[PDB]
Amino acid sequence: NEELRNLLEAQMRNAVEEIATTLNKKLYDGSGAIADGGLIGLSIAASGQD
Amino acid sequence: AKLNLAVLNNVFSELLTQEINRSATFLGLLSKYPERKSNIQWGVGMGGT
Repeated sequence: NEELRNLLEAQMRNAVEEIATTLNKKLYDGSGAIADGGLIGLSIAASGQD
Repeated sequence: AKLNLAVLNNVFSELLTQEINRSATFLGLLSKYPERKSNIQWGVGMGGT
């Protein structure tokens, strides 16, 4: 398969596109939270929270 | 008719009627491909990162 030869470039593209799809995954729920990425998010940005 | 009642002919007519359902509908659109190998073999990707 002429996509899996250059194993650095292929895994780099999976690494960036996993940063992106966990970025909006934890964007509906941030909660501050050092383990969660540092976002505050939208579960408490659209409620009666502070 | 005591004459020619034992010497008649028994011809049929040209009326064969097909009574069986011999059809290939789903086979008729699968985009048939040739293959000269023991087994088709490809790769399936999962997640993990």
